[PDB]
Amino acid sequence: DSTYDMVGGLTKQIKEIKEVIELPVKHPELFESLGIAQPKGVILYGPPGTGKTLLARAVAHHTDCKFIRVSGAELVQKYIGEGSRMVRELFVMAREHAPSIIFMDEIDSIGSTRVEGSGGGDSEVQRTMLELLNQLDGFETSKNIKIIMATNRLDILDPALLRPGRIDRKIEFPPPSVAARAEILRIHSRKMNLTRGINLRKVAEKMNGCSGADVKGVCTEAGMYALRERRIHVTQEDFELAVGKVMNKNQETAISVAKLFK
Amino acid sequence: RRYDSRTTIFSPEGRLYQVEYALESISHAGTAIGIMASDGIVLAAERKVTSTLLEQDTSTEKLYKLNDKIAVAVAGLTADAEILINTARIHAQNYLKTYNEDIPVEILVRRLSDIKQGYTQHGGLRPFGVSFIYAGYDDRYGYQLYTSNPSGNYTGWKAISVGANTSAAQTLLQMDYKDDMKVDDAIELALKTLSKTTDSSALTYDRLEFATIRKGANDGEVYQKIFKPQEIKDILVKTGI
Amino acid sequence: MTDRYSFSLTTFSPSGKLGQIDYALTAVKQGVTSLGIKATNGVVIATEKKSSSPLAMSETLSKVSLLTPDIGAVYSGMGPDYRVLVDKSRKVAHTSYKRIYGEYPPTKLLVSEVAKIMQEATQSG
Amino acid sequence: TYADVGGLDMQKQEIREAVELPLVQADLYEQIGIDPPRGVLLYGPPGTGKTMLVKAVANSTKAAFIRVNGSEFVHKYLGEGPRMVRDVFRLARENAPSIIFIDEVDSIATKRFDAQTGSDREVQRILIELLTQMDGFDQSTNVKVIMATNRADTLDPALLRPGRLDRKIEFPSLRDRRERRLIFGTIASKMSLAPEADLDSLIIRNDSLSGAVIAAIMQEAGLRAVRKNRYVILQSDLEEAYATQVKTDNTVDKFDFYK
Amino acid sequence: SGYDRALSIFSPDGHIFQVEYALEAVKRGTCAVGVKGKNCVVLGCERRSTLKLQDTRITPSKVSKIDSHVVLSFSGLNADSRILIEKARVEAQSHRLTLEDPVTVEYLTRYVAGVQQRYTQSGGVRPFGVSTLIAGFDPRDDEPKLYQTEPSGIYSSWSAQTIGRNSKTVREFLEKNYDRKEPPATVEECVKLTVRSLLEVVQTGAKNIEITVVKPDSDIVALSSEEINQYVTQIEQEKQE
Amino acid sequence: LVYNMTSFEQGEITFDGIGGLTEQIRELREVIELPLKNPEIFQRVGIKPPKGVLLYGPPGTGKTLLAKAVAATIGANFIFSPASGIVDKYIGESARIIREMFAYAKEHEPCIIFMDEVDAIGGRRFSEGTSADREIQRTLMELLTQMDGFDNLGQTKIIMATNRPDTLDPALLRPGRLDRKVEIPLPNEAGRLEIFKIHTAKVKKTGEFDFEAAVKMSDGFNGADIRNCATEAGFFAIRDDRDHINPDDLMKAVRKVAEVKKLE
Amino acid sequence: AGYDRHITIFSPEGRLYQVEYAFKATNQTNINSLAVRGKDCTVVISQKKVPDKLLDPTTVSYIFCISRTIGMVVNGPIPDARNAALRAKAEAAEFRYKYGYDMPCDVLAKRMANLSQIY
Amino acid sequence: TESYSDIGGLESQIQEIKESVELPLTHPELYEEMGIKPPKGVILYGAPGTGKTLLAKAVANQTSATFLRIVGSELIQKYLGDGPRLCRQIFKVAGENAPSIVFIDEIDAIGTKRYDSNSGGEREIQRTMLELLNQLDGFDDRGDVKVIMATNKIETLDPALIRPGRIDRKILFENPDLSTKKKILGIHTSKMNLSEDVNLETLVTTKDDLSGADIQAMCTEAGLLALRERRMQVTAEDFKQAKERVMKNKVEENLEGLYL
Ligand SMILES: Nc1ncnc2c1ncn2[C@@H]1O[C@H](COP(=O)(O)OP(=O)(O)OP(=O)(O)O)[C@@H](O)[C@H]1O
Ligand SMILES: Nc1ncnc2c1ncn2[C@@H]1O[C@H](COP(=O)(O)OP(=O)(O)OP(=O)(O)O)[C@@H](O)[C@H]1O
Ligand SMILES: Nc1ncnc2c1ncn2[C@@H]1O[C@H](COP(=O)(O)OP(=O)(O)O)[C@@H](O)[C@H]1O
Ligand SMILES: Nc1ncnc2c1ncn2[C@@H]1O[C@H](COP(=O)(O)OP(=O)(O)O)[C@@H](O)[C@H]1O
Repeated sequence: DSTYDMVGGLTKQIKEIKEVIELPVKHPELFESLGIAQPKGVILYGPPGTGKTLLARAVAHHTDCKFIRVSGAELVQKYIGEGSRMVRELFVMAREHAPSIIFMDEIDSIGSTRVEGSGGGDSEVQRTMLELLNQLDGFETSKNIKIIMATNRLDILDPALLRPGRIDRKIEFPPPSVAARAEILRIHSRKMNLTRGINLRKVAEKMNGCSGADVKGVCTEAGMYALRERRIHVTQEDFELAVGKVMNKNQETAISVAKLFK
Repeated sequence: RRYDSRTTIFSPEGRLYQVEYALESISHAGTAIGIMASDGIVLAAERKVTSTLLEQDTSTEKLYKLNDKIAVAVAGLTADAEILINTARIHAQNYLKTYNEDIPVEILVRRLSDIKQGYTQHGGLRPFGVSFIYAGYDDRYGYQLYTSNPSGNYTGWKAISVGANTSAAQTLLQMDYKDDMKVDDAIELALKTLSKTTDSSALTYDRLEFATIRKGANDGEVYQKIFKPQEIKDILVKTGI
Repeated sequence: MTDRYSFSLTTFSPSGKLGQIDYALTAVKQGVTSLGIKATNGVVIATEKKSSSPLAMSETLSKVSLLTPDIGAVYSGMGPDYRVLVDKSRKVAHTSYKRIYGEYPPTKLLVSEVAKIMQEATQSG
Repeated sequence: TYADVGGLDMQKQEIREAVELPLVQADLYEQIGIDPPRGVLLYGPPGTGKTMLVKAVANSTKAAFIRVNGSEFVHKYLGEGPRMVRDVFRLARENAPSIIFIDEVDSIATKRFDAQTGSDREVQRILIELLTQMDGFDQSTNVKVIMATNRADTLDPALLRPGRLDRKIEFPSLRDRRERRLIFGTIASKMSLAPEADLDSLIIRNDSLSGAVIAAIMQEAGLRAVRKNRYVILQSDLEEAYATQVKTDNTVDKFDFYK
Repeated sequence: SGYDRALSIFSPDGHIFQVEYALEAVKRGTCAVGVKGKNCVVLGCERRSTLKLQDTRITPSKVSKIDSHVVLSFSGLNADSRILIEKARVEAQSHRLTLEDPVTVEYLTRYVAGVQQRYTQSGGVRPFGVSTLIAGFDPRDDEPKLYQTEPSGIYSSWSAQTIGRNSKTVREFLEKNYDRKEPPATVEECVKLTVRSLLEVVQTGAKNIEITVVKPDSDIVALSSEEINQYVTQIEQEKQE
Repeated sequence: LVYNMTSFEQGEITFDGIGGLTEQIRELREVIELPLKNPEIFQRVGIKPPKGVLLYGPPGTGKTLLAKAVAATIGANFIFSPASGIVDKYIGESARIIREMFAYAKEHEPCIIFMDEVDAIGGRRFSEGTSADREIQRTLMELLTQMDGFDNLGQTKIIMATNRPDTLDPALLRPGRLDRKVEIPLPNEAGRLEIFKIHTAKVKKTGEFDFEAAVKMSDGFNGADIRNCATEAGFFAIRDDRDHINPDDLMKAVRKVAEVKKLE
Repeated sequence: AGYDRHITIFSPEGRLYQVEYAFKATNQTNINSLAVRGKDCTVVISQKKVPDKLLDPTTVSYIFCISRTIGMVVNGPIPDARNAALRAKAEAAEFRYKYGYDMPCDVLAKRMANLSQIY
Repeated sequence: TESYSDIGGLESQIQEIKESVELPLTHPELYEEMGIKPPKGVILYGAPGTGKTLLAKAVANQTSATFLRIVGSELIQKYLGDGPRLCRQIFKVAGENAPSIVFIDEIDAIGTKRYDSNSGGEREIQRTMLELLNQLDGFDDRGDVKVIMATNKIETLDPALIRPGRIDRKILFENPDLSTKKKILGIHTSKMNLSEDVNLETLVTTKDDLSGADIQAMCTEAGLLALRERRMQVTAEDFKQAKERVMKNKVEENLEGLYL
């Protein structure tokens, strides 16, 4: 597992997660004294290679609650009318352990917007979890269960999912700023070696906002341009080499001279 | 059954989905900016492409001309844009030879817009997808600045923009504008926006062109100045990109 | 994997583009190569020809054509939509510019006329 | 095998270190301290010689190995595709250290448009069966993937990033003379041919060629002569052969179609 | 179904569709109210305060007179409204030409509807996504009157009426207050009647309104922005609690 | 058995008791029989034996009777896979069937295929319904990889019969395999009595000969014509309970039954 | 899906289909002709098939001597051919009366082909 | 578990279920006095975030009768012939436990047109939609069991069961008007401090195209947003930043501004 020292890149988002998670669990008395509501689960959208899933493995390392996972499309099933059974037999396993976070990495396979010409069992099992979150017995389930889901682009989905009453926050994980991009180098570099007379902010400012995970690719690749030569240690010019390269090909097919317009 | 295959059909929700599908076309186009201020009007531009082996140097694309008074800025399709200006350049002269004086700018756009309405209903024909800017000077209203829309409705603005990502550029203009600017407050303003909401980090002199109207004719009517490259590569370095 | 909007050329998609002009260009590629270079004193144009049957007198056809003594042209694409285009073009050089200005056109006021021969195709369905 | 392959002087190197070197030498990667890579991708047009290179690697890996072409995934009863996909990656980590090969994914690896169907919607979640495995909460350090495709510019960028495909590689075009001279010498030398050996007469031609067409011409030239009640050798009058490898003439849709 | 994608076919209930879909477009537009006193008419508008870049030197104007004893107001969409306004004022000055006599208001109102009848009947055509109304006085008399028009092509004569957003709140309101038992007499109560009528929509913004009234003897008069600002207050002056 | 006959490698129909050709059948003698007979040369050259063939042309030619027949000479298992009868509306399950047979063929030691009406595979894709036509290549493309993967056997031969050649131009699948593509004939007028000599045998008919038969067989040059004329000409000598044919019934038969064989 | 029942629609791969069907609809006669030059002359042959025995063979002909010093041999079905041979027998009045002299063959093909381009 | 005095808004909507369910147990002599028997059936349109399920659970609080718990997808089963038995089970037992109520929700899962498919599994729900019909009106009367079904979209769904005989009134909900946003806001906020800034008749206003459910998110999102400032009680501008947020991505009128 990984931890919060490694998810650097931000604090405003993560400082909003345990605004809903850690407080009701440890300290609902003020929130019962204030006695207003109970804010339930959360969604976090952003482009890929940004740290969505990363925050969700860390949090389990720093939760004290039980943390249930479902990966991509292990609920859609062959026979009929048991996908729902695979759902309602989930939450009942949660309420056994009253503090219970769940997690589902992606929903765009399940929770896509509905139609009639096609889309069968999947548009049904969505139509009962949507019940379980905020129904009669869902009010019972609504006590202590919390939910996290991590899409990529949310316009696809229904509103009913991200409708409040059950999704009270909709977090953005955008691609970072210079200093955010600059630090996570160190978070993927400190293992490396006594890097020799080096700067790393002068190179981040070269590479404008592309993504985060790409930065894990330049650092691992930079050592590899030093690994071939039995040069265990690390260079400067190997960095602005690689980052100047691996995004070139990403800027290779973007060109087009159709130009039926201006 | 959805209501888009022809532009002669209202929707049951009360709207004409084809026309919205034209007003979105300009989003593909290139930026255009105009500012109205004391001494005279200014305009800007940004070419959609800035490659090597094609000269955008002497060949203006975004800034045509309609008369020594009036000049415009253009967006959208190119084949459905020339014929408009090649109509406007006629209607003005056909207002001059009959009335022996110049054009009021309001009549032109009023006559140039209501034909785009003509290509909205009567016939199964395309509406001309174009978003002109109009810049010029008439005596009954002084300086002027209008804007078009391929529906056929116009608006008399102070300083606006169109094209790619204008919605952000307006936010970079709404709050950092002052009516008492002379010229160069609008320039470093204008060129600062395009620097912010571009596609790539070049900002080369070829990528953009400017223009001006000025009442500097001392009791003469008006002058124009469509800047060659040597007048605009020297000013941005003289302004601090 | 396109559908319902390449059927014609008078229906803007929600994305905001016209139907099959984008697809006309797809043949322009699939025609033979071509090129032309601007020098400081002259200009050049060139094409090959993959004459299908070698028995053809390849001299008869001409990729290149005349427009004036001073202007010349070439395509890269479909053939029979060229040999009519030129007669529809040089007919315009006379009636448009020449007989109301005396002498032959420059290039761009001869190219702008070619366009108005083109856009008249993409006007209807 | 390797020696059976011709002109892959560059491409041959990157995978025999992205696959073999780690399991034989990994302590030195971490002797820096970095995580090595997991996935690659091999994109170039067909006949350029990609599907056979892994088969060379199959002979020399001393690991496990799995063959699944992209059409094998789908079935009529939904839900079973992904569990088949889950059955793969669990089998891999079980018989670890192992790797995987796919010979085509363009039937899967696509752009994820806005679907309105069952077909186009069920194919997508198959792809999601990969992403949640290749980088989710449960990952490992023994699996590596060898994707493949005849072309790669459409499959979604969410698959294309580091962590997933740290090292993807190109392939040559069909008009690059150096290796062409290297292939004829390779393939012909594997068997017995004539002394009148006009092979430095064929390379020079402007024509574009693959590694697949070459297997055709040199075989079907070996056909016409062996067909001649002969024993070994191939006569220098294989001029039938090269010109017999002109399929553009055999395409009326490349002859009388657009015009 | 499929009965609603044209103008030349009937549903089995007997009613066409593309027309009353226009009534859904006009519902998406701004208010336009009118009232006649005993000897003076008024007209309103739900003008917008969009943004601080339209030139205050030229406010827009829904209203548009055609001759010195007739006006016109509308709601819906402006492009298709610009046309028939110009086919109207053209037609009136012709009636002065041919007959040496101004226009009876009823004759005018049957010309604008005389085009909204053909622009739906003959296909190859889209209707005018607009409802309008007429207001003014006949020559040589004080007889007040206003007429309404709608894209089906029919002309009525209300005494009070509105078109657009939350009209349903208003057309019931004036029924509760306005009535022929007591017809108003002069301006300051027809306006005090009207300025309060707008309030269902205006949400307390007075940069979002304009107004006009009518004279006999072929005159008019517009109105200021402070000359309502007091009337913003007398109407609120009653609203003490 | 489940699928097909497989001929037990010995059901010995006469590949020469037929009015077909000698050049083509001898063209096929190369690609099949010579290696399975004589591997001492392909070994000596190291070339791998051939990969399949196509036999275009419309019916009447007998483009399936020779196939199982020569297969009977060498003795392999003859089966079918008519692509018209292989397509299934579901997403997969057109490719599964492909995967069964290459496997199940290898369950047997030798086996050879006879695909027919394979244009169902090779379609022009003029509809371009990407929900479908994206799958049409999916099952097709699986053939290309299921057919020549690791299979280094000299037993598993392939045939594809395809009326209407060159209707397929999504892919001609030219390079590599299809080491022949036989220039199929039609039944020439000389071959008529070459054919009528076949079916007329095993009859006591007072001869029933004529040169007025190829003129009758002109434009009815399809093997079913002769099979059926000998059928119905056999039904006319019994039309009066006679004892032996007269050749006029043949001159009557082909003249009066090639009618349907020329109009529809 | 469309794309085939109309002429003026390009496929997304560029090639339209309807003319290609007409390029294929020439040989419904199973006829094959031949032409060959000389030193001052030229000749054209033509295969014939008159199977039924009630056709005066003299009038069946895919030949149409349009005017002096011109000839033409056709494929495709006969009726469309007459509809082309007529236009040839029309222009050769005009080019003579309008420009003075007789049409060369090359123009006559260039002219006629533009007409089938416009369709 | 909830009650009335927890909605406030829905009044034109709520008088019906009263007339269907809460009342006739009390004073059925009203209905018979005319010579009339009340509805057997109710339905609730969608327009989400407007309080559909909330209403149903309310009447459960005070009904003095047996009340049930179903969502549309518990009906369906796997063995291809046991689904439709299950429907007849729940209705006969309700008769055995009469007077009773049911509540089938999100039944767009079940209710669809006769799609005439080719799958093999999608058929076994259509029969399951059908015994219901044959049970509910069918052939024989059933007694005093009432339906309160719900959904989120009906404009092309729920084909034939929506008719009298089975359902009689169709309440519909939408996002509220300005007038209802007044009293509904008092509901949630009637436990907090509201230090002195109230001004609520401008806080909520038209062009705030929001729901009748987001408001409690706004209510609760503010308090902690003030708590983190170490101030438990609340002011106005606490709410202003909230409304700035939750409204942000509901709708955008970029296609508007044309009907000038
Ligand atoms: N800011 C960051 N901090 C730490 N790791 C990062 C950061 N940004 C990217 N990464 C790296 O990127 C990978 C995570 O990718 P990310 O979680 O953004 O995609 P994903 O959400 O898993 O995609 P999906 O969930 O849609 O399959 C990890 O390898 C992680 O180390
Ligand atoms: N008048 C109200 N007072 C308090 N809360 C309300 C009111 N109206 C709506 N709500 C909120 O709306 C939520 C219920 O929404 P709704 O009834 O639409 O759920 P549902 O019946 O499952 O329908 P959906 O599936 O669309 O959410 C409740 O959680 C409640 O907080
Ligand atoms: N360098 C080479 N030497 C010999 N044969 C080659 C070479 N490159 C490619 N080939 C031939 O091309 C075929 C591979 O085609 P390929 O492009 O890999 O298709 P795919 O990638 O879709 O499987 C092989 O069967 C092989 O015979
Ligand atoms: N060359 C031939 N000589 C004799 N009979 C033939 C010949 N060709 C075909 N036939 C007859 O036609 C039948 C075969 O039909 P065929 O044309 O092979 O159908 P398909 O073409 O669909 O395989 C055989 O039963 C045979 O009687």
